[PDB]
Order: sequence, then structure tokens, then C-alpha cells
Amino acid sequence: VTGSGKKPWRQKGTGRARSGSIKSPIWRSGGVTFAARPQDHSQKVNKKMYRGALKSILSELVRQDRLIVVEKFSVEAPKTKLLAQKLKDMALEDVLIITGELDENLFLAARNLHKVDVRDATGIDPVSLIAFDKVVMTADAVKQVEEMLA
Amino acid sequence: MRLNTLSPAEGSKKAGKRLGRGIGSGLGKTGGRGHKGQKSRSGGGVRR
Amino acid sequence: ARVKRGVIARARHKKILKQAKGYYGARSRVYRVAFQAVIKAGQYAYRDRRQRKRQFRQLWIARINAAARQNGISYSKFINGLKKASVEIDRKILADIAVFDKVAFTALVEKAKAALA
Amino acid sequence: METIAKHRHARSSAQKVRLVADLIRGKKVSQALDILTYTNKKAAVLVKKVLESAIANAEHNDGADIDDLKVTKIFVDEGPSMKRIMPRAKGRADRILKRTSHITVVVSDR
Amino acid sequence: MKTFTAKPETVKRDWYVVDATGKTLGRLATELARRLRGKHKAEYTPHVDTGDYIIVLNADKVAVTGNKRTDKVYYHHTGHIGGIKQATFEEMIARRPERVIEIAVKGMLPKGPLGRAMFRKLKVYAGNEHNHAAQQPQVLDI
Amino acid sequence: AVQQNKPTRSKRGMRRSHDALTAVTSLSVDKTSGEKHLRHHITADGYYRGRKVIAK
Amino acid sequence: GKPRPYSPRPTSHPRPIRV
Amino acid sequence: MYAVFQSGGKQHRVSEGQTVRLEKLDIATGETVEFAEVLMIANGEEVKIGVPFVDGGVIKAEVVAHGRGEKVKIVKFRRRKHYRKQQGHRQWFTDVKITGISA
RNA sequence: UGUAACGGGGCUAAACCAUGCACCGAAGCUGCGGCAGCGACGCGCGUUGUUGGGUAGGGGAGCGUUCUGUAAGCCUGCGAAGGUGUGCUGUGAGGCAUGCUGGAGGUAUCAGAAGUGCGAAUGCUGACAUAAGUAACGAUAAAGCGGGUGAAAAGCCC
RNA sequence: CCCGGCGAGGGGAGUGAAAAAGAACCUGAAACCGUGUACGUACAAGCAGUGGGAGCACGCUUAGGCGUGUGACUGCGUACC
Ligand SMILES: *[C@H]1O[C@H](CO)[C@H](O)[C@H](O)[C@H]1NC(C)=O
Ligand SMILES: [Mg+2]
Ligand SMILES: [Mg+2]
Ligand SMILES: [Mg+2]
Ligand SMILES: [Mg+2]
Ligand SMILES: [Mg+2]
Ligand SMILES: [Mg+2]
Ligand SMILES: [Mg+2]
Ligand SMILES: [Mg+2]
Ligand SMILES: [Mg+2]
Ligand SMILES: [Mg+2]
Ligand SMILES: [Mg+2]
Ligand SMILES: [Mg+2]
Ligand SMILES: [Mg+2]
Ligand SMILES: [Mg+2]
Ligand SMILES: [Mg+2]
Ligand SMILES: [Mg+2]
Ligand SMILES: [Mg+2]
Ligand SMILES: [Mg+2]
Ligand SMILES: [Mg+2]
Ligand SMILES: [Mg+2]
Ligand SMILES: [Mg+2]
Ligand SMILES: [Mg+2]
Ligand SMILES: [Mg+2]
Ligand SMILES: [Mg+2]
Ligand SMILES: [Mg+2]
Ligand SMILES: [Mg+2]
Ligand SMILES: [Mg+2]
Ligand SMILES: [Mg+2]
Ligand SMILES: [Mg+2]
Ligand SMILES: [Mg+2]
Ligand SMILES: [Mg+2]
Ligand SMILES: [Mg+2]
Ligand SMILES: [Mg+2]
Ligand SMILES: [Mg+2]
Ligand SMILES: [Mg+2]
Ligand SMILES: [Mg+2]
Ligand SMILES: [Mg+2]
Ligand SMILES: [Mg+2]
Ligand SMILES: [Mg+2]
Ligand SMILES: [Mg+2]
Ligand SMILES: [Mg+2]
Ligand SMILES: [Mg+2]
Ligand SMILES: [Mg+2]
Repeated sequence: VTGSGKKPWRQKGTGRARSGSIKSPIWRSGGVTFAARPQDHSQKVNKKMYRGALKSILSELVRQDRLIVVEKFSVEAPKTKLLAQKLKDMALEDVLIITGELDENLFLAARNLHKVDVRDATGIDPVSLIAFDKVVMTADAVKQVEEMLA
Repeated sequence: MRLNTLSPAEGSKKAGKRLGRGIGSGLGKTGGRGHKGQKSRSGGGVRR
Repeated sequence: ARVKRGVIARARHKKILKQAKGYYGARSRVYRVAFQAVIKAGQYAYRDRRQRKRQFRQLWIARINAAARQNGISYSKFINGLKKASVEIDRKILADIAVFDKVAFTALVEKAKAALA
Repeated sequence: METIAKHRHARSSAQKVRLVADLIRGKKVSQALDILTYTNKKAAVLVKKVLESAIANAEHNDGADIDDLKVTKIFVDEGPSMKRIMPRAKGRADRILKRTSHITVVVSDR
Repeated sequence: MKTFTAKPETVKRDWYVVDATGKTLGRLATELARRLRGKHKAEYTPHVDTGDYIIVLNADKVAVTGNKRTDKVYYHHTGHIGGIKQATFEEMIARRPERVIEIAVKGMLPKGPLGRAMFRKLKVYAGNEHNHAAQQPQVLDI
Repeated sequence: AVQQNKPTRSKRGMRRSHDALTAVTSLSVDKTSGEKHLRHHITADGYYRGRKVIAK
Repeated sequence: GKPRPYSPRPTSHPRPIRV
Repeated sequence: MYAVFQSGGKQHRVSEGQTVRLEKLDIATGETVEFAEVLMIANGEEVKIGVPFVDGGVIKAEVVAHGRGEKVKIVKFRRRKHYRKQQGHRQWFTDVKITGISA
């Protein structure tokens, strides 16, 4: 806190509570007793525990009929109207689309649909697998996610 | 399994002691340090 | 994440100030003084739930002692009499009868007098 | 029919002005005007102007007869205190409160 | 139900006249203090004056045992420094004989307002004649 | 010498039980002008007991 | 709140010496 | 006519058509209860004093309501010893309407 | 300092000794209703036993506050937060409903993180009391009156 | 427009969804100070409560208890840290 280290008044004789710094956290405008510093909130997750959790989540996404596996999922041109149309036909709104290699067109189409996310198999996080209503994996992607988790 | 239905295992998250927060808590006032002497003082305690 | 205490502190103080209604001066206006007063009211209330039972029995006995001495017997004899005659009507009821049904009470005093005879 | 007149931020402590207001509370306006006229207090001057204004308000705004008016409600609320430094002996300072008051008079035929 | 309480606007106070002639001061006082409070009545409430009116006659002739007639000393303090006054029982009986019953009964009555209201129902007289013919007091043998 | 205990708003009230102003009993009326005035004092217009003593 | 206290000013009477 | 019966560790002096608050009985809100252990019955001059019960003395009561009484704050406080404990309490009752006293 | 060496009144027993039989008397015990801990026994729920004054202090379990996710969801101008009443409710921290005020925010649930709870620190800042309408109005060189101006003149002007 | 000193301040009018949003301006808590109403209080002694409890006033749906306010009188009772 900005200020001098001058004792505000003498130790004895004034009839006031003894004071040492105008920056005392007891004082208005004083320091914060245990002032925050920037923190790293990152935790270590064991590799095996991370992979464990992915296997548990995917296994649940099958049991609750949320992992809708297809063979080929793309659009013709990079147009949001096309993917929106494809998703209303396939009959889902909120969905995570895991494809083998990330097709530029499907990436761009999805980008402006807030309920829709489009990732490559390398890019599956556990929160997204749980957050989305339905997960659409391409057969190609399931092979990679299998190979990836063993 | 949604983000608002995941719970931790029972006994995995014991809540930390909060000292000097009243009579009810059982760590009010002295906060478990007892009365006076070196061990009751901020930065108090003899070396190893 | 900073927490302002305003709303919660306000409510805690109101809680106490509401329990201090009717108290004299600072005791109904001043949190620091109302709190002490609400605690002490609590301590008296606890203590007096017991005292109430002592005070009522004492009253009942006084009234039974009046009504019995009217009928020409002390409370001590009369109660001893009621036990020998195996009457189990408790002092709250005796006292209530002594006021409201003086014929009935005389009956009870006769049954007492009989047992001692 | 009630009519109101306030003097807000009147220079005078409520305590001082309340001594005068207590004289005319419930009186007929005519009776009250007289009382105030022969009350040797600064506050009597203050309250007479607000009672005069109230009567004027009740004649001009509402079609009310001055002959029928009584002082129904009168009260004085503490106004903002102006804070001043008064130097005392030995280089010590006191803080003088110049106490202001809000004077409200309600006249009515009721 | 709640226990009965005597109500001070509906209570039947009765007039009694007692002759203190020969009676032992203390043993008379207790019986007076008992009836003034209403401790002889079923309706006895500790916060209501349920007691009776008692004319006491011949206060001057009240008896005491042993050498109390000469040796019982009544002390009071005037509230003035050194203001400790005393009167023997015989001096008190010579000068103000109603006070001897009144003092004795007053120490045997509850303290506080009701205690004082109770004492107001005791009419003490030094002679054999009272003014309360109108109240039609019953004779009481204590 | 100073208070050991803040006196109450009650005690303040009680001390001021004597602070109340007395309203003038009744004004007198001039026989001539008809003006109300303090008794034994001249009127505002300048009359006293019927006589015009001062010029305004 | 409270004003900053004054530096020592002159004293009318000496503190009584208990010694 | 009035009768004296024991229920819930307490005694009650009741007449026909009186509602009486007792300690909680384990009986539904419509059902009737018979108080058989009756200590006294009084019909003015006629007065039956039990020894300790009146032979063939019976009080037929209808259970009208169950419920919890007014809340009571229990406050424990040891001044200077850093000990304070508060507790609430509502006692269960059973209001019975006395339907018939029989000697 | 005042009786002042029965707590008082009073007492010749209302004192003392002896014997006896009654009664009063506690949050002790019993009765009735309720809650909780621990151990038994059955099978999470019964049954039974028993325990539940507490400082330092140890152990256990919770309430509520702000912030993140759940939430582009849900409540909200047909009235959010906040304020102030009332009612109900839980063993407690608390909770819920609702009148009035307010005029645009609020947020279940289950998790996550703490600037997370104040009556004291001759604590800090602001506000406001008290003493009190009290002390005081600063050199005891001194004023009086007429006129003027003015809403008003002891104080200004002549 | 009106009272007022060609004031301060206020009452109308008007603006505005709202002026108890009027610039000393969002909300507008508490201490603290008042006006009004109900009940209590001038023979009465102390941590000011609590247990008991009359009377009075008020509101309700038996015209009756019930609720609310007040609290004479009385047992117990020496704040907090
Ligand atoms: C006042 O006290 C101070 C110490 O605080 C000095 O002793 C000073 O000399 C004192 N003055 C008087 C007049 O005694
Ligand atoms: Mg800062
Ligand atoms: Mg790694
Ligand atoms: Mg501890
Ligand atoms: Mg310490
Ligand atoms: Mg030590
Ligand atoms: Mg130690
Ligand atoms: Mg240090
Ligand atoms: Mg914030
Ligand atoms: Mg209040
Ligand atoms: Mg100087
Ligand atoms: Mg006593
Ligand atoms: Mg002191
Ligand atoms: Mg005065
Ligand atoms: Mg401060
Ligand atoms: Mg002496
Ligand atoms: Mg016994
Ligand atoms: Mg007991
Ligand atoms: Mg026990
Ligand atoms: Mg125990
Ligand atoms: Mg314990
Ligand atoms: Mg917010
Ligand atoms: Mg949330
Ligand atoms: Mg904090
Ligand atoms: Mg504070
Ligand atoms: Mg503390
Ligand atoms: Mg001050
Ligand atoms: Mg003066
Ligand atoms: Mg003074
Ligand atoms: Mg003086
Ligand atoms: Mg002076
Ligand atoms: Mg001067
Ligand atoms: Mg002027
Ligand atoms: Mg002049
Ligand atoms: Mg001069
Ligand atoms: Mg000159
Ligand atoms: Mg203006
Ligand atoms: Mg706005
Ligand atoms: Mg505002
Ligand atoms: Mg306010
Ligand atoms: Mg007297
Ligand atoms: Mg009186
Ligand atoms: Mg006194
Ligand atoms: Mg006491």
C-alpha cells in the first residue's frame, strides 16, 4: 500500500489505541491482511486416472444412448445453413461431433451454432463428453479413440 | 451423468478447520492455541 | 472472491432486535445491549420453566391448607389421610376442587378423617 | 381539508423551535398568530412566517375560510448540522454544530 | 385448564373485631398477619389482597412473656447522624400503644406494595370502642 | 466532574418538564383603535387607553 | 472516527509522585 | 357433572363437551378413547371418590386434533467461560373432546 | 455512621434434651411425551440396554455469504436484487410464503473456489448521541439620545 | 399563480412511467430526533428481565373464546468481554 512508515502518533500518552503504520489492515485504506498473489490452480491428474475417467464417461455415453456413432459426417460447402439442416434431420440440437481428420468446411459451418462443437479424436476432453446432450463419433474417430485409450 | 450430478466419494473432501469464527465451531477465540505463552503467539514456537 | 457482510449482518442484528421488543431504552434499540438482554431473558426462561412447577405446587398446597383448616384439619394430616385412604387425586386438582366445589372438598376431608380414625 | 407549509433548513436547533410550536398546537389560526406575535423568541418569528404561508396556501390553492382554520399538526424535525471548528486553549480544536431545523405546519377546517 | 387466581375487583373481604386483652403479642400478630393476607381462604392468591378487615380493640392491654414488658426495646433511626432512638415496650404502651400491635403485624406481612395495602386493612385501637359500627364487624376469638 | 453513565432520553425529557413557554394570558383591546396589545403597553399604531400618545 | 491526537501540551498540575 | 382422570402423567378435571389438551396419545384424529382409571366423579351432592379409582368409572373422549405446541427457546450460557448453546422445542399434544362421563 | 453477635417479625416455646409419627422440600428419583449418542441382538429397519453439566482442548456433523460450472437453462416490468412488516416452519446456524416499499436484476440442483460470518482489540472510517440549550461570546476605554435607511436597527449612516 | 424581505423556504400548476426521481435528486438500513394513537406511570426502592397475572384498548370466524398491544400486583433475579 502507498504511504510512509511513519508511526501516526507516539506510542504512549495520547489516550488512543497504539498505532504503528497507516497501512495496518485494521485501518480504512490499509493493506489486505492476506493479500492474494497470482496462483496456479492446475492439478496433476495421473495419466491412468485421466484415461480411466475417459473410459468411464464413454461407457456411460453408450449406456444412456448418447454416443450416436455414424460412418461419414461432413457437409458440402462451408455453410451453417447446411449443418443446421443435417442436424435437424439426424434429429439432435445440442451435440459434440468427433471426426477423424477435422474437415475445414464442417469446422466453419458449426462455428456459429453455439449448441454444436466439432473436434478431432485427439481433442476429446472429459468435460465436453459430459456437457453435450449427444456425442456423434465417426467410425474412423472411434478407431482413434480406441487406439488412444487402448 | 451431467455436470450437475457428479459427486465426490464419501470421505474424500474433509472441510478444513476455520479458527476464530465463534463459540459454536469449537475453535472460537483462541483457535485451539490455548492461553498465552510462546506457542499461542503469531510466528511462535521453538525450533526443531 | 470478496464477500460484503452487509445483508447477513443486517439480518442477524434484526433477528436479535425483534426478540428485544418491549425492553427498556438501549435494551430494545442497541444491538450490543439487546443481545445481552435477549441472552439473559433466555437464561431466565430456562430457569423459570423449572421454577413455575415449584411456584404452582406451593400455591396449590397453600390453598389446600386453607380449605382443609376450614374443614378442621391441617394440610399435613389431610394429605397423610388421603394416602392411608389410597386417594391419588393430585394437589393441582385438590386445590381446584377447594376453590370450585367446597362440598366435594369436604367429602375428601371426611375420607381423610376416616382413614386417620 | 389539510394544507401544509414547511420552512426547511431553518437556522435554529429543533429544541429551541419546539418550545414555540408547543404554544400553538391545536389553536385556531387567529388565536395562534396572536400568541406568536407576543412570544419574545427568534423561533416565534420563524414559525409565524410558516403559519402565515400555510394560511395563504389554504386560501389560494384550496378554497378555505381563514376564520375556520386550526393548527391541526405542527412539528419540527432536526435538519442537517453545519460543522465548524472552534479554536480552544492550548492549540486544541472543538467541532461546533450549527443545528438547522425543518418546521412543518398543517392547518385544516377539521 | 389454568389454576384459579382471585381477581381484586371480585373478592369478598369481611370485617372482624378482636379483643387483644391478655393475648400474647406475637401469637396474636401471626393470626392477624395470616387473616390480613388471606392465608385462611381457598382463594388465597400471593399477588391479590384476599384478606379480611380486622379491628383490634384494647391494644393497650396486650400481654408479653418474661421480662419483655421492661426489656423488649424498639429501635428506630431518624436518618440524622447519631439519630438512634429507643423505647422499651412499657414506654411504647404508655405513649402510643396502637404502634405495638401495628409494628408486630407489619414485620410479619409481605414487604412491598401489596404488603403495605394489606396492613391498611388493620384498624388498631387502644380502648374498647371503635367507629366502624357501619361495617358490622363479626367477633373473632384468636 | 463528569457523568459516569450517559443519562437517558427519559431523564433529559424529565429535566425539560419545566422548559415549556407560557402563552401570554390574554391580549387587552384598545377602547378607541380596537387594537389588541400587551396590557400596560401602548399599541403598534401608537394608542394607550384611548389616547394617541406617539406618532406611529 | 477520531481526530489525530495532539502533541504534548502544557500540564496544569504535576502527576503526584508515589515514591 | 365433572370427573377427574389421569392421562400423560398428569390429572385433568373435565365435564362433558370440554376439549382437553393431553400428552400425545397414539390414536387417529377421528377415533375415540376410553379413560377407565377415573379418580373422582361429582354430580353436585353425589360425589364418587376413587380408592384410587371409581368402580365402573369411564370417560369416553373423541381425539379431535394432534399438533405441536408453541416453540420454546432453550438458552444455556456460562458467562466468562466461552460456552453458549441454543435449542428449540415444540411439545406434541392430542386435543380430546370429552363425549361422556359414566359412574 | 444505625438496632446491628436469631436474616427480620416475633417467641418462655416458636428454646434445649429424648422418643415417636406426619408433612414441606432439588434441575436427585418416578410418571408422561420428545430428541440424540454408544453398545447388544435380530433384519437399512425394528427390539432392548445404557448414556447425553462442561473450560483448555480433541473428534464428528451442518447453516449461510460472494464467486465458477451445470445455465443461450430456469424466475423476473403481470415487478429482480435490496429495504420493511406479517405468517408459517426446522434441534440450531437457518428456511419458506406473503403485504408494502423498490424499479432490474436474480438464480434451483449437484459440484468447485474462498477477501465466507464480528460486540469487544484505549481496534479503523463515517454518522449520531450525552453532558446542555449548560460553560462561554477574548482585556471592566463606556455609553446616551434624535434623525435616516430598511422586512427588521444596541451594533450601519448622519 | 400564491405566502415571503423584488429573500431563504414552501403550497399550487405543469413535465414525466414516477417529483416521497426537483438537482441537498436511484435504492434509502441503523444509531439518533420528533408528531400522533393505545395502555401503563406521581406511597414507590436495585442488571430493569423472567415466571405468575388482574384491568384496559383493539382485531377477528362461537358472541365467543382466540389473536395483538399494554402490564397494576407478585416469586425469582448483582450486565457482557
Ligand atoms: C505538568 O506535567 C508535566 C508532565 O506531564 C510536567 O511535570 C509539568 O512541569 C507539569 N506542570 C505543572 C504546572 O505541574
Ligand atoms: Mg486498497
Ligand atoms: Mg502429460
Ligand atoms: Mg473447546
Ligand atoms: Mg487472551
Ligand atoms: Mg498462564
Ligand atoms: Mg500454551
Ligand atoms: Mg509478528
Ligand atoms: Mg463483487
Ligand atoms: Mg425500534
Ligand atoms: Mg496557538
Ligand atoms: Mg422476600
Ligand atoms: Mg466506572
Ligand atoms: Mg430547564
Ligand atoms: Mg468507531
Ligand atoms: Mg451504637
Ligand atoms: Mg411427602
Ligand atoms: Mg421438582
Ligand atoms: Mg434427572
Ligand atoms: Mg446429566
Ligand atoms: Mg456435552
Ligand atoms: Mg448480484
Ligand atoms: Mg449455481
Ligand atoms: Mg472476513
Ligand atoms: Mg459493528
Ligand atoms: Mg468477543
Ligand atoms: Mg462529542
Ligand atoms: Mg441563555
Ligand atoms: Mg450542569
Ligand atoms: Mg450556571
Ligand atoms: Mg454565563
Ligand atoms: Mg469582545
Ligand atoms: Mg433578515
Ligand atoms: Mg438610534
Ligand atoms: Mg456596542
Ligand atoms: Mg456616531
Ligand atoms: Mg423559490
Ligand atoms: Mg434506472
Ligand atoms: Mg433518494
Ligand atoms: Mg429511519
Ligand atoms: Mg408509605
Ligand atoms: Mg399510585
Ligand atoms: Mg429508584
Ligand atoms: Mg429479588
